[PDB]
Amino acid sequence: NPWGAESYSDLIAKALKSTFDGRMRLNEIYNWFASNVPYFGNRTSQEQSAGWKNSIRHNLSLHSRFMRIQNEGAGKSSWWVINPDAKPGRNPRRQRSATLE
Repeated sequence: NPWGAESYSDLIAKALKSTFDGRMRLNEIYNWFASNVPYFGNRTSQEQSAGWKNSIRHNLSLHSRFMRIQNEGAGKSSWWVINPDAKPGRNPRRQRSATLE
């Protein structure tokens, strides 16, 4: 990992944690890293950041635990949140995964 031994999801969640109860903008997430991680503060330009953005985006598109929140608006203005049913602290009242036997 470019920042250290922390995992993407470790730091992604920390970023998201700054406004976790609502939404965090995908660009804010990048800004979080750039601000809190010195290495990323060195990578804020388009080509400087694109690769590590691709890394975050790669994981965002692999883990279904990350999900996009619907907002009616086109363009790059997208924002996403971590799936409440895939994060600890609060388990769903109704068991979606109840194991039907």
